[PDB]
Formats: sequence, structure tokens, C-alpha cells
Amino acid sequence: STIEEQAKTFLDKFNHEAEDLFYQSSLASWNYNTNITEENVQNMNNAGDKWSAFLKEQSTLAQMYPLQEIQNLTVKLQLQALQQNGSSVLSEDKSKRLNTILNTMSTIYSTGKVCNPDNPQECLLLEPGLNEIMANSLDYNERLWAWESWRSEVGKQLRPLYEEYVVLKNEMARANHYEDYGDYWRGDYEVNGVDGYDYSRGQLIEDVEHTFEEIKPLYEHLHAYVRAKLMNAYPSYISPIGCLPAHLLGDMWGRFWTNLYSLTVPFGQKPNIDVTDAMVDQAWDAQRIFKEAEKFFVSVGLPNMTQGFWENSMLTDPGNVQKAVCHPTAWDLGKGDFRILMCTKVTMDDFLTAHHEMGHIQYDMAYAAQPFLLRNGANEGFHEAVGEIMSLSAATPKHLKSIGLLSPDFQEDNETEINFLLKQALTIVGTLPFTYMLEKWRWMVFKGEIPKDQWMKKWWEMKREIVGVVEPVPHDETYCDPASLFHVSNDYSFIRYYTRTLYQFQFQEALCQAAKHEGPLHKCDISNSTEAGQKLFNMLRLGKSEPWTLALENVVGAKNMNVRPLLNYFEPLFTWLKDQNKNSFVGWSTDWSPYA
Amino acid sequence: VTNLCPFHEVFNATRFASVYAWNRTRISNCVADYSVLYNFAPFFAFKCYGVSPTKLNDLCFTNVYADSFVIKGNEVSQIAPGQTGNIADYNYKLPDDFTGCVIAWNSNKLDSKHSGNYDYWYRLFRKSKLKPFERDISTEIYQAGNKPCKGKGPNCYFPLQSYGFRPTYGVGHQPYRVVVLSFELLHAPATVCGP
Ligand SMILES: *[C@@H]1O[C@H](CO)[C@@H](O)[C@H](O)[C@H]1NC(C)=O
Ligand SMILES: *[C@@H]1O[C@H](CO)[C@@H](O)[C@H](O)[C@H]1NC(C)=O
Ligand SMILES: *[C@@H]1O[C@H](CO)[C@@H](O)[C@H](O)[C@H]1NC(C)=O
Ligand SMILES: *[C@@H]1O[C@H](CO)[C@@H](O)[C@H](O)[C@H]1NC(C)=O
Ligand SMILES: *[C@@H]1O[C@H](CO)[C@@H](O)[C@H](O)[C@H]1NC(C)=O
Ligand SMILES: *[C@@H]1O[C@H](CO)[C@@H](O)[C@H](O)[C@H]1NC(C)=O
Repeated sequence: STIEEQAKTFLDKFNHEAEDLFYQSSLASWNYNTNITEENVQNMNNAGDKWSAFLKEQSTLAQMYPLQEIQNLTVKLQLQALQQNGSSVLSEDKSKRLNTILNTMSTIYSTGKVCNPDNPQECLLLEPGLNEIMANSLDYNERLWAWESWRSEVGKQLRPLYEEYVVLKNEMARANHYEDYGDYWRGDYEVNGVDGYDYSRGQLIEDVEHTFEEIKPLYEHLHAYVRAKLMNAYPSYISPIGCLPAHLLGDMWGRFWTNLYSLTVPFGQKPNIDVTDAMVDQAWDAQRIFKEAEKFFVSVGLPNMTQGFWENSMLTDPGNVQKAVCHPTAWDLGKGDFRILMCTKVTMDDFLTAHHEMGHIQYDMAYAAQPFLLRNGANEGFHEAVGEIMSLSAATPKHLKSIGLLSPDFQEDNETEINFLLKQALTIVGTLPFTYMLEKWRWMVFKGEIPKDQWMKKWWEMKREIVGVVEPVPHDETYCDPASLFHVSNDYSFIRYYTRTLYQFQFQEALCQAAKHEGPLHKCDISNSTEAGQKLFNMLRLGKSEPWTLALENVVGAKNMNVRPLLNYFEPLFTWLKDQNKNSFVGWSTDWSPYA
Repeated sequence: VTNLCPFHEVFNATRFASVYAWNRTRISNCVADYSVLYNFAPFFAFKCYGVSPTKLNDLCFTNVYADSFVIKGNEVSQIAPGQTGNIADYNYKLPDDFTGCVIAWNSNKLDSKHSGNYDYWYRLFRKSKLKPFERDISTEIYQAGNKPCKGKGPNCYFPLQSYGFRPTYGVGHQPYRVVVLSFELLHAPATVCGP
């Protein structure tokens, strides 16, 4: 028997044992998030430890088959994913140090509290205390206090931990034959051995920067318009040519400009489409929402939800004694078990979230036939992009009127279209420079291009230049403002939100063309279009079995990420923004600061 | 009609044998009344090969062989002549000229104990493909490499794996009970007929 034949038998034994152990861990994790008890914490840890130990043993056994002697690429993909060392390539001492740094930074972030001055007892956590301030408060000093105190009392604790975190992560990545930890993260988009579909890790940097150059004109006019509206609200705080103060952006970091909508709404006398009152007028419950979502996917040729879905999912808050983690999630426990955990309320937001989460379920049911190690999105941005395009069609007035939630007499004029597109750009467009600049800073830190004594200096030079955002308080090298975000202090790659954003509009533009949609792209509804559903399913069933460049080609016809569909979506707003900024300064000066 | 064929035991047994060691029962010297079969259970995958089911009462055979076992929902389709997979290749294989019927029905209530009904095993590895109508109850350690095994090892595997039946699974993974009726007439006068 050849090495490739022994690996096929090894992967055959692995698939059957992994599906059982993964189901035990997923079921124990479900029983805790739906019934938060102390007994369920231990059963979740016991089942999770047995699953983690099984993978560590199989990873060592998988590393006994040399990949060079395997020619079947589907077998090589499963062996390569299982042979991934990760932290197991470091010494036992350094891996124990690394896991301690990771737990401490996660503990500092989740438990870090800030106490108001003159009351050492009135303290606020990030969630919900400081987040409520950064999302609703209009007081300059109150927002400045929450922004600065979170970074000077919690971020400074993370600064020494993050320095040793970079050293050990670089030693881990370089022992796995990567350039640095940033190059390690970029391996999620790597493709080798497929002629015409290969993709290098360094190519992601060039593609992200190239597509970002085309986003600059739209973002600069969005930035200029937001600055003008905010300058009328804070005339003594904002320069007409300077960057935007970092604490006046809608959240703790300015990751999304969504909350700036009340002050930057173009036509503040035309109300939003809120079918929440209509859902209560028609006695809608949580089952009706998910039933309507089920009808949506069925209308495009996708299968209905399994019987076990309606029986095992938790589509409502358990209430009273039984507590649960109300964050909406989609569960793929395996072996035909698909569930959705959600404390659904009769609102329009939960209506759109149900379509977003059931889109993850359709993705899971599609590639369930794949081997165990190939049951995932094409890359890190695929799964979340599939869920986003579902809420895009479900929120259009064309769809809301076809289901009886929006009145037929309700007419849509170009003033409500601009209000909708502006609200969308504050979240979608407003996060792209934030995401790219943050991830580029970490790429350069891991690559060694930013010295330790210039971490915070380079961080805010890039905020001013790339994001057009200035810090309200000068920060020396005792701070660690990037670590004040969850993903940085909890060791999660961030570029997935940039690629996913460009993916979802590539998906939507392609599916809407298959649905024969006429008019602006943002008004599209792919409902009742089996042709669009067939084109999407041709990628969902692939899972990780094929390169992401090929999976993307099955939907959009192109092999690479493209920013043109994103610009096609926001073109009605981009032309309106340019007309609004005809007597305003577009761009920003990086030398101005609110503390100058 | 005084000697009805004992179909009350095949389709209503307390528990069925594993697929790798499927149970075989011989039915002969009796009057066969298939009309009561639908009363036994809500049949899901009734399928006859080489004989029209509606005429089952109008035919005679020398002997009948009922092969009973339990498989998963996905593996039900593997019980068919000319089929390949795991059950059809290493556990239970039908002849290419198979004549008879196959009756498969869901048993989620009786074969799911909420903690894993690991009493039902299936053969995962074998040296060669199973001959038609053969039982391989051998439990020798399977060798995948070239080194001697004489027991379990890195490339020495147990040929049998236990099903993890639970009631929480979907219809595709919930246990299905299968009874394959094979009709045979070699030389002897048919002692099995209809009413
Ligand atoms: C949740 O846990 C409590 C604590 O034992 C138990 O009484 C209750 O039955 C559990 N509920 C469910 C749905 O498992
Ligand atoms: C690769 O192996 C799988 C089984 O693991 C098989 O189904 C597939 O046909 C093989 N592909 C090639 C190109 O040999
Ligand atoms: C895993 O780590 C070992 C050393 O600990 C190394 O020799 C091997 O090449 C690594 N393999 C992979 C796939 O990372
Ligand atoms: C899905 O719909 C079909 C009819 O098109 C129905 O036969 C089937 O039972 C449904 N599935 C579930 C799980 O209800
Ligand atoms: C889709 O078809 C249904 C009937 O099958 C109809 O009630 C609904 O209005 C249609 N919606 C769209 C957007 O065409
Ligand atoms: C909307 O269209 C009307 C003409 O139909 C035009 O006069 C008006 O300027 C437009 N407004 C915007 C914001 O596009």
C-alpha cells in the first residue's frame, strides 16, 4: 500500500471518529448556551477538552504522511488542514506562556472597568456601560471621557502583554515556515497546485490595497459629508479641513459610522421603512418570522428547514429562570443536526437577522455531503458574505410589499433612497478604511516594520492618513489603542471583514443579474428566482473542497475579489454626495488635532 | 388457510441484528399473506425487484429468505442490486440478478436511547469486496500498511465501528430497520404460495 492509500484509510478513520466527538462537543455547548447552569459549564468543558485532545492526537498522526507523495488534491487538502501545527510547534514553555498571555488579555478586555471620577464605586464596563455612551451620547466631554478612560486604564494593561504576544506569535509562525504571524494569517487565501486558480499569501496585500484605492473617492466624499454635518453640530470642535475626532464616530473605535445617522441624515423629515408595527398589527411571532425566511429560500429553489431544525432550535427567549446567551448564531452540529439560537423579538431587525442566520444554515446543509475537514466556507469571508446578501433582498420595499408587511400605497422616492444608501454607507463603507488600516498596522508589526517605541506613533499617523480620523488626546508608547478592540486583544484576524464586504456585493450583483433584476442594484430582490438560487448553490455545496477563486467564479464569473459591484451599489449616493460637497472641502489634513 | 407464514417475528422482533452480522430466517411450508405487511409498520422504502408487488399473493416459491438488519438513513439506498458503498460492499451485498423485495422503515423510537445505541456495528474495513449473500463475522485486526499488525496500531484498525444512534439526529442519520425478502425456486415444489 502506498502512502496516499494509507492516508485515505487514515482520513477514513478520522472522519467517523471526528463526527461523533464533534457532535458531543457541539451538543454540550448547545445545552449551556440555552441553559446557563454550572453543571452545563463543566459538561461543555469536558466535552470540549476531549474534542481538543482528539485533534491534537490526530494532528500528530496526520504528520506521519508526507504531503509530497500524495497527488490526489482532495486528500492533500484534508491532510494539510489536519497537519497544521499552530501553537504546537513552540516549546511547551513558550506555548504555556502564549496561552497565559491570551487568557489575560481576554480577561482584561472582558472585565476591564472604568469608574467615573469622584465616585470610585460608580464604575462602567465596556458592555453595556461604555458602549451605551459611545452609541447614544451627544455630549463631547462624556464621549471623550469614555474614549480616553477605556484606553488609558484597560489599554495600558494590554501594552506589555501585546509586546510579548507578537514575539511568541512570530516565533510560532516562523517555526511553521511563515514569514511572520501576519503572513500566517494570510494563508487562509492561499491556493497551490491548481493551474489558473492559484493565489499567494502576498497577493492578498496587493489586492486589498489595489481595491482600496478605488474606494477612496467614495469614502472621501462620505467622510467630507459627515464632517460637514458634524461641524454644524459641534462648530467649535471640528475643523473643516481636519480629520474627524476619534470619539465622535458612533462607537468606541469608529469601526462603524452607523450611529452618526441621526445627525447626518440627508432628509430628516421622511421616515424609515419600519415594518415592526405591521408585524405586531398582524400578530407575528418568532415562528412566523423563520417560516417567512424559510419560504424565501424555498422560492429560489433551496430546501426547506429540517424537521429537527424546528424541534431542536431555540427561536425564542427561554425567559424567567432559564437563562441563555441571546446572541444570534447558526449551529451545524453535524450528522444532520442544524439549529439556530436566537432570542427573537417581533421587530424588523430580528426579521432580517433571521434571514441572515438561516443563510448560514443553507450554506451548512449544502456542503454537508463534503468530508468533515471540508465543511466550511471557501475562505473566512465567504460564510458571512452569504448571510449578508439575504438581508439585502429581504429588506427591499419590493420584498416587504410582496409579503404583506409594507403597504402597496407606500411609494419610494429618491429622497428615501438616499436616506437608505447613506445609512448603508455609514456601516458598510465607513468600516472599510477602519478595517484595512487596522489590519495593515498588525501586518507591519508582525513583519517588523514598526519598532516598539513607535507603535502608537505609527498607529495614529495611519489613522489620520488612511482613515481620516485624529485622536482627541495624545498617546505615548504606554498606550495600546489597537488592543482596546476585541479582535486585537482576543487574537482574531480582521481582514475577513474587508474581503467579505466586497464578496457580498459581487454575490448580490451576480445573483440579481440571474434574477433578471432591472434598475438600481440596491433595490434588488432575488425572491422567486430559481436561476439565482441554482447559481448560488453551485458554490455553497463546494465547501472547502475547491479553491476559493474557483468557488467565487461559480457565482460571479470572476476568479478574484472585485470592488466594482460595491461601487455599483453605492453609485446613487456617490453622485449625490459629490453634489453636496460642491461647496465643501473634500479630503483631510493630517496635522490638525483637537488638542493642537 | 391454517399455517400462515411467520412474518410476525421478522417485522416485529424486539431488536434486530447488526448489519455486518445480519440475521437470516427461512420461511417455507406455509401460506404467505403479504397483505398484512402494511399493517406491521408504516413502510418507507418498499421496493420489489423482478416481481410486481401487487401480484405478490398470486405467485409461489420454493423457499423465502428474510435478511433483517439495521442501517442508517443514508445507507438505505445502498441496499439494491448493483449498488456500491459501505453496506453494499463490505457488509451486505445483493446479487446482480436479485429477485424479491426490500422493506425499510424508520425505527427512531426503538433504536435511539438518547445516550448512544452502540450495539449496532458495521464493517468499516475488509481485504476484498464481499461476495453476494455472504456474512463476514470475522473480527481479525485489519492491516493497512506493510508492517505486521497482530493487534491494533497506527495503521492497524478494528474492522467494525459502532453506530452512534441518537434521537436528535436528522432523518438521514436516524436508524432504519431493513428486511430483504429473497425468493428462491431451485427444484422442489413450491411450499409457499398465496391465499
Ligand atoms: C436547565 O437546567 C436546570 C437545572 O438543573 C433544569 O432544572 C432544567 O430542566 C434544564 N432545562 C432544560 C430545557 O434542559
Ligand atoms: C480522490 O479521492 C476521493 C476519495 O477520497 C475520490 O472520491 C476521488 O475520485 C479522488 N480524485 C482523484 C482525482 O483521484
Ligand atoms: C509540525 O511541526 C514539526 C516540528 O514540531 C515540523 O517538523 C513539521 O514540519 C510541522 N508540520 C506542519 C504541517 O506544520
Ligand atoms: C419540505 O417540503 C416538501 C414539499 O415540497 C415536504 O414533502 C417535506 O416534508 C418538507 N420538509 C420538511 C422537513 O418539512
Ligand atoms: C413571489 O411569488 C409569490 C407567489 O408564489 C408572490 O405572492 C410574491 O408576491 C412574489 N414575490 C416577488 C418579489 O415576486
Ligand atoms: C429627485 O428627483 C426629482 C425629480 O424627479 C429631482 O427634482 C430631485 O432633485 C431629486 N432629488 C434627489 C435627492 O436626487
